[PDB]
Amino acid sequence: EVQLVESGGGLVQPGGSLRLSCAASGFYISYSSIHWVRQAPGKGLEWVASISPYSGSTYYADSVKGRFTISADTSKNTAYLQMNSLRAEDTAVYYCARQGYRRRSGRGFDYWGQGTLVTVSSASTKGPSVFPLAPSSKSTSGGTAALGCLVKDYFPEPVTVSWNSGALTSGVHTFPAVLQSSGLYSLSSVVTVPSSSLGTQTYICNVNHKPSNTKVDKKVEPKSC
Amino acid sequence: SDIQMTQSPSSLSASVGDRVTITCRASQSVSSAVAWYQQKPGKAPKLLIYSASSLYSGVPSRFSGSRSGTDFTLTISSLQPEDFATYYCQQSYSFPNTFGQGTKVEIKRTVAAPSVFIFPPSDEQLKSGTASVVCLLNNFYPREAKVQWKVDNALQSGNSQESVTEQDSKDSTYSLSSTLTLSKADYEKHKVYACEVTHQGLSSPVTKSFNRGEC
RNA sequence: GGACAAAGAUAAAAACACAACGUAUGGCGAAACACGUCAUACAGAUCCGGUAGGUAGUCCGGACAUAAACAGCGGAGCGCUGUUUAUAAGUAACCUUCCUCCUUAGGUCGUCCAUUCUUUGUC
Ligand SMILES: Nc1ccc2cc3ccc(N)cc3nc2c1
Ligand SMILES: [Mg+2]
Ligand SMILES: [Mg+2]
Ligand SMILES: [Mg+2]
Repeated sequence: EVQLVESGGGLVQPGGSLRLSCAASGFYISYSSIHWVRQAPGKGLEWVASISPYSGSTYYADSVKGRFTISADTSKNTAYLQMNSLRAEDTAVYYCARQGYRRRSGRGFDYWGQGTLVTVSSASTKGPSVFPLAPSSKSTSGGTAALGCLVKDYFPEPVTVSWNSGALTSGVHTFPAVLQSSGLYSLSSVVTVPSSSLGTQTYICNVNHKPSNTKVDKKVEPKSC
Repeated sequence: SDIQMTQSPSSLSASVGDRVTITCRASQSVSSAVAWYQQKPGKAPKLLIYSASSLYSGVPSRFSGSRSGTDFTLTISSLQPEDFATYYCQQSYSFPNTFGQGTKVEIKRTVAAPSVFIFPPSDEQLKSGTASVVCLLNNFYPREAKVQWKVDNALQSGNSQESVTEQDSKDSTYSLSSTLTLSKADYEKHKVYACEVTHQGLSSPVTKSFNRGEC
């Protein structure tokens, strides 16, 4: 019944402003404290800001002091986080959380949102360049060889990878994307197949990057000799 | 002065049915205004314990919290498969609120050697003007492994990026990919590229290598 | 016997009025702060002298304690130390003696109790 939905995230350039919203359902925000907590990708939770009930008192963390403003609009039952002069270090998933009733849940945060992603980067949306990783030309070790695709130099997240148009789903590991010095992401998706099938069976990886409207089907095959 | 919450251990390996304890130490008094949470990858945190001893409504009994001075512990009496996640502690005694650095709870498993493969740069990429060489370490445990790239038996540093997968649901092992990104010209100036993996399961370093311009 | 006098013992003893802000802690209110409310505590009625013998929670004077303002010291804010001021209105009002052309005032003298018994000196 109780729910919090954040929205308004996205990609903003460094030094630019963004405004996050936290729409509540199943409760009135006026009777609770509202908190914003961010989590940088691959990092832990970081408390960002809080607004108290019936006073409007605002508390902020040092990392955001002076650049972030937490507000509440009771008539729209919505909390807000205004971020100005944003920098790359602010890139994170931002959750809004309700603080619980002190008698029932103390000062713990009893309900959270799904989060919203904020990416601060000067990179422009690029379509991924998918390359082929050939199965070992020499006999594989264990009787099963590995063939994969490299989804490189794409911004922003995410991409989706299927194999053989989704027919091949067992043994596929899609690795987490790594940000390279270029500011563009790169990842690889690999699958293990029986080595008897490498000459007989054709393997295709299907990479989709919706933000750039990029669909690519790349065939990975053993190389000459 | 802001309050610091120091959580130990950063990572713990355990098995189903284990009793697990995670501690948090506060730089100053925080009274009992401490809470614990469970975040599963890609999901929002869920409240586990409030007021540092109280079980939140609907949370399983196995979870408990204890306070000794400024040290707080979260204990699971018997682990269950759904209980493997990252756990966080938070102080709410004085603003600004601070969170612990986190503790990841992972399945304990047999030492497993990585199966190592090496993928040379594709021709399309060399036509694009960059070269990437990918080493794959597959289905190994524990997650502690090292990769040493060697161009012409020369150790390379700072040109390699690594990525590791979350523990598999069925094999409970981690896979790692190491990518070496060199200029197409530099990739064309060296005849031997190798990937050297040193892991507990590997009694000796296991190296898989290719040469520039060979099949 | 009675009177005057001194020296003792004993007892007595001040009218009217005495206010209103607020602060702190904790609990509660859908409630970390603010706010509202309730409970408790604080908000000089300490000590001494004098006030023609005495009686002071309120006098007059001083000391001390506590609060505010100002100055100084240590690592704008914070903590202390020192000085000044304040700690009701009010010893205001009424009555009353004296003085001064602050005279449609200012100051000042009063407003209460001082009983009973003992010794001695001289008539
Ligand atoms: N209203 C008054 C006026 C004068 C006063 C003089 C006094 C002298 C001594 C004492 N012990 C109590 C007194 N009380 C007084 C009360
Ligand atoms: Mg006196
Ligand atoms: Mg009296
Ligand atoms: Mg007076």
